[PDB]
Amino acid sequence: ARIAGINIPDHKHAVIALTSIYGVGKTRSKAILAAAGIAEDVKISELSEGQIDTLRDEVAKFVVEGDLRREISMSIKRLMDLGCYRGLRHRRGLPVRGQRTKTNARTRKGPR
Amino acid sequence: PRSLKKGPFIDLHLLKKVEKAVESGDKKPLRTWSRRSTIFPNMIGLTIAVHNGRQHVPVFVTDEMVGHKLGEFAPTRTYRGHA
Amino acid sequence: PRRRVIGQRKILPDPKFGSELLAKFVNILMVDGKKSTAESIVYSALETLAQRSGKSELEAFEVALENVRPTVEVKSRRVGGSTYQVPVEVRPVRRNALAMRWIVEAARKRGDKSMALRLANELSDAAENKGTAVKKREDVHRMAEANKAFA
Amino acid sequence: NQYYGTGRRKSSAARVFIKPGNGKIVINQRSLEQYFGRETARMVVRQPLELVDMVEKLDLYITVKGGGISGQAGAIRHGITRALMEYDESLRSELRKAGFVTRDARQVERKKVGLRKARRRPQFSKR
Amino acid sequence: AKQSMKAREVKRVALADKYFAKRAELKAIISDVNASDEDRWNAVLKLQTLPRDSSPSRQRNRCRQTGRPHGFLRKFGLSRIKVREAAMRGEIPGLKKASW
Amino acid sequence: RIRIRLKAFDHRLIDQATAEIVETAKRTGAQVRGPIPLPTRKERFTVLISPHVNKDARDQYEIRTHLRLVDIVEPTEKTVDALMRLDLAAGVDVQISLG
RNA sequence: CGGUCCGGCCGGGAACUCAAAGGAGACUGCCAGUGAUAAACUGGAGGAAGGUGGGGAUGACGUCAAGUCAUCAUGGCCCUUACGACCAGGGCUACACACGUGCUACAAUGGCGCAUACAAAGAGAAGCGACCUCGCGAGAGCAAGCGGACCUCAUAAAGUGCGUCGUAGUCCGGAUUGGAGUCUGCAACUCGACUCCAUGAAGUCGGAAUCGCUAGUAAUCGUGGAUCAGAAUGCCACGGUG
Ligand SMILES: [Mg+2]
Ligand SMILES: [Mg+2]
Repeated sequence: ARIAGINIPDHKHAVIALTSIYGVGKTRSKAILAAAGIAEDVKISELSEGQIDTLRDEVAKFVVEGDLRREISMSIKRLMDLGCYRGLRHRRGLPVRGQRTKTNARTRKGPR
Repeated sequence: PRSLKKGPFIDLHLLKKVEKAVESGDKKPLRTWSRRSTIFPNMIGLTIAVHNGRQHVPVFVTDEMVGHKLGEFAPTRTYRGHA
Repeated sequence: PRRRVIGQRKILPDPKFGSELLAKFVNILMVDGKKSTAESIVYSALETLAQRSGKSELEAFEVALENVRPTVEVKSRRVGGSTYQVPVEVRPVRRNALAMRWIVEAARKRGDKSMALRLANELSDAAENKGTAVKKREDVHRMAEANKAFA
Repeated sequence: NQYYGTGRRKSSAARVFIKPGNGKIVINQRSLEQYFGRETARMVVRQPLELVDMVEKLDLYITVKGGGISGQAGAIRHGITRALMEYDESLRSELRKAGFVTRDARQVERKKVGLRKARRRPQFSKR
Repeated sequence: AKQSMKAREVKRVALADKYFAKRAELKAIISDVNASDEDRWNAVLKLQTLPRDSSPSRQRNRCRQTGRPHGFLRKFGLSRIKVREAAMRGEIPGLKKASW
Repeated sequence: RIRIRLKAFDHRLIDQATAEIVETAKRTGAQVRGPIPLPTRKERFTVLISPHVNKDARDQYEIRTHLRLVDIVEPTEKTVDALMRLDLAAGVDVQISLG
């Protein structure tokens, strides 16, 4: 099936399949299934087909792939435009939470 | 952080100075020496020269800074590249 | 040790059936103090091998070990930085120990659904001289016997 | 009846109260199977009554209390031996002729200052 | 054992042992939710212009005899270098070298 | 009903202190329960004996604390006075409980 | 042995485990070989332990103008209206880099979750802080007992029986990121930790080199202790497996 605009694999468990959405981790995937009435030990196949569209409607209760992408982009751009410490450490490629960019800025500076 | 019910930490004197500025209607910058003080919504529309030891750096406080510390806008180190 | 020359220590009699060979196999197959699961795996594999070969478990294990049993250790007694190794005959105890260590190492080398299945599959090959143990024995013996002029 | 022993091993300590009748081993209230998981251990605590033949002719009742399966599993044996000896004493031989009469003193050394695990030493920075 | 630092520490005790009741009651009031916002704000504003160096958790525990600012021990109130010479001379009722 | 907790560091003197009260009770009364030694408390401390820089010079010391109980269940008219009129030796500490 | 609310609750007791005080106790003491008719070494017998029974402090004359006048004292120079002294804000925590050490992972002995088990030793009154009401979670409110073989920290895990996943940047790996509160100390932008929702990096046993261990030790798992308002992968200890 294709839930939330992405063709989730059919031959995987429902939790893992719905975890592929950009905006859900390993907890919201269980929570949505618990709140909508879907088991955590079945594949996309061997499941109600109307439940697919019910889940497609349910995943709109919070942020989604495009919504999360645009939210992150607008937050970063707002920080850059405001120009605080957050923006200064964001549009330079360095950690902003006070990490030492001396010997362990190694996936902010990239490989050397 | 601080407890939700304790309240902000605006200074005795800073509040008096901003009250003077807001009913006098003066455009001159108000210099402040405090660095761990919070921000109040009544300062929107004023220029605050905050002191960090080097220069009284100006802040033209927007309507987008109330719930944080005014000192986040003024770093103290001087570095924009190794070379 | 230069002056302190010690003997050989004694191990538990492996009360599952009772065999020093089995006890040594268990205590060399186990790692990270997981002797319980190591024993479960090795005993399941040996019980499967018993039916798979038609003989008794202990006899089938002993003959499989003998069929892949090596004879020469290739040690490094060179006088210095220059490469000068030497093959020598192996004492029976270290021979059996090295053979079963090679068996348990091939068990880890070849992967399958479970380590019990890997052990069973590799023992089913060491029974008719196949797998990895016999290949390693041949590969060590060829280079240990090709160098005879060096004493 | 009650011939008693006090097995010890690692930081453990047993208390066997052998008597005459039929297996019925029972440890710390639970029965053997229930108490000891690692089936291995469920054999150390039956080894002595095997070198004799009272596996099914005597009773028992233990209550070990210290350590872990690690060695509680063993203290039973020692004891089951000390008390087996007090059943007839002619058994002293076979039981010593099997290692079941010695108390292993193997303890656990102390982290010494500078080392990091009793013996292991901080890696040395080459030159 | 700097003389300048040996007076600030005693001031931080001679002033912190006086504001105990007011600070305790203020902490209790601002910690109990059953209070009023204006009263809590006035209380915290009054507390903050109290002398800064009179706070309880604003003085580092200083050694008694030598005033070493590191390695202060609660049991003896002395640093390691002085407790060594004390226990070695034998003035500490029970301090013997040990061996577990 | 009445008991004394003796706290000391020396077993060669806490025993004398215990004797000096148990014999006093058995003299001006009876019905004693003897000295009950509680598990002694040992507190260990590792101390660096390096003045400026040596992260290897350590000394491992320990402080002992020996505790004993002397309870006289049945007191007479003289037991409490005899055990309180004592000229207690220095070093030892007494915690007396008269419930 | 008895009542028994099935709990040692007490009635009782000092055989035991435990609690602290005094001791017996392994000394080549023995039998045999070797060795110089020695010392000793090797076996075996008793023994709980055997050859030092097993671990720790105790560091011999001296070597390194070895290291600290920054614990401290200290003979000389020294500043005496400042090198003495005053508090607030920063910075000791930063950075194109290279290095000692360790934690964290490479995934089928491995992660996901549900019964279920066994430790020692510790710290506690400006304290340790049981319950309970709550919070997906940190902890909020109310709050018993206890200078403690009494109460707390503290349902320890690895183990075990099930299920489950199936070899994939992985339901591995948990870092960076936006925001949220919480502990905490007047105040966490520089600069705490905890939390859980969300992005889910790197990395897939790593050259030359190189270090640690000879037995309850390597190796793994968790707990405890001191510093201190909180802020341990560092330090010191403790036992389980083995
Ligand atoms: Mg002997
Ligand atoms: Mg502090």
